Amino acid sequence: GSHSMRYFFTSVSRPGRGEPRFIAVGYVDDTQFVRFDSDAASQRMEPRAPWIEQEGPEYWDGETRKVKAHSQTHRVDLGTLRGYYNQSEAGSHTVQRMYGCDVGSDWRFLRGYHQYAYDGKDYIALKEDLRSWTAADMAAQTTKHKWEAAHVAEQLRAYLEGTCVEWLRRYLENGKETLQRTDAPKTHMTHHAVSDHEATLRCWALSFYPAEITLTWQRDGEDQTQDTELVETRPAGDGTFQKWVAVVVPSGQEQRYTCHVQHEGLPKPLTLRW
Amino acid sequence: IQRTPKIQVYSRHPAENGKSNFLNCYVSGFHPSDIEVDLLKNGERIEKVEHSDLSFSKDWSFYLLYYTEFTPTEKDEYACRVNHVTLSQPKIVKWDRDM
Amino acid sequence: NLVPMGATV
Repeated sequence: GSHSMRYFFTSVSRPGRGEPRFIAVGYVDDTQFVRFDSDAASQRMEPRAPWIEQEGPEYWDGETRKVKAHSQTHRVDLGTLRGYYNQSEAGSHTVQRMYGCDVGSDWRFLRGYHQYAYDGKDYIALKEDLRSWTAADMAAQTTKHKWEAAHVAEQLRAYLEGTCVEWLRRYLENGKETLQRTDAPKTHMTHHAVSDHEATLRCWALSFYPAEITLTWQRDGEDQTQDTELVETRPAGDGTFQKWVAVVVPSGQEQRYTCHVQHEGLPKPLTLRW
Repeated sequence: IQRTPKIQVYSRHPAENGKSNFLNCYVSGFHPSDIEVDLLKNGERIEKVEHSDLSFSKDWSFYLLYYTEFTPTEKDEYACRVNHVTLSQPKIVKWDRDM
Repeated sequence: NLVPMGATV
């Protein structure tokens, strides 16, 4: 732990003809395990991790049924939202939804979440206690009233606290060889001279999993954030992640600077010097 | 809302001349989702390029990884070219291996 | 394992 299961759904309307383009992806932690793409020929939920291929045809039948139903919910939503916001049929609009559950190291439920956006802006989301809704504007307040009367939060809370967690546990066990393995960052430092008086030190972390990591610089043992650049953590494409952090230093003073790396896969925090 | 993509171009594994590898263009932070991404070898479009399934961050911004198998050589230059509604002109980011 | 949605906005 900790661990999580999350599903992400995107529907984009197609003015002029036919249904929205719908893409659904499921993750356990930072590992995608299933996907559905309305533009794909199979029209089935497809495996994306070898451990989910253990599941039988009944699982796949069921997930395909549910995800296609999800797609129709978004299709109807796009039309409704166009009405709420008094928009024309001319433009493409998007709905996004994400939900999922987090468990701690003991694999017990920690938190659940369910959030919805229209055209990239908050629309409605379950509150932290999974018992009520946060509606961003009057259109979403109309939806909140509807979902209150239909007891949607109660259904979702039951799922998030029960089924979501139970299935996360199942996946963690079935996929133990990779899901429960941590890959510590492989680190090194590079050096470049911009001019006679200024150098850049870059501290690299490669090949790590999960994606959560902290990379920081110190100067003479004290936190250094000025004259640093930290790139967004990025996927390697083989399941692992990469990140780097750089600092600009006076040439000849490189020895004052140290990079510090924290990650789940490192029992002791790590230090690099030039 | 319209949010401009961030772009990083980099290799899957440590880049060594003569060794099979993957060139990545990771585009993130953008909205809406429609985006054009090309990987270029010596300024020319690479044909065999695959990409991840569209997903998004907590702030609702989209991200995608585009990737292609390549074998780095000493003279070949690589880049990613991205167009999006938020960009008046395509944005090109060169692969810098010495980073 | 997906939740049944079905509640439209």
